Amino acid sequence: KVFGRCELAAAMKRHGLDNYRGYSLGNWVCAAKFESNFNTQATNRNTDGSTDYGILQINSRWWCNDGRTPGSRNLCNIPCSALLSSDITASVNCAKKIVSDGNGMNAWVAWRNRCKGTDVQAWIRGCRL
Ligand code: NA
Repeated sequence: KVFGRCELAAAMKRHGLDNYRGYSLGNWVCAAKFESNFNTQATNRNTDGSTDYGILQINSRWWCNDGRTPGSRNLCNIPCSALLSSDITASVNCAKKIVSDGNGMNAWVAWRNRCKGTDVQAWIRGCRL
């Protein structure tokens, strides 16, 4: 599924992502925009042989099982395929553990380089929430 900006804002809020670990809804929408372009089925292979999955490009090295990432953990206890669902619940649950891991949203390199310190409220601007 390819979410609309305000539609994804609403979905993230309904799953309690807004202000989770102190990150405003804008931060999550901006991260999604530049990780997946709001596409739930986005997959990207890393040079290390891990793969990133879904709206928030969660990596098979630590967080999900894809059966082809040697030496890897599955700390969200889910197949990486569940992160490609049109229902964002599995992605949200697992992003909650990632952003709790110690480095906050710096875990998403695209968030650090493209959203951190920017006017992230523009991402939820005009959205009925
Ligand atoms: Na894994």
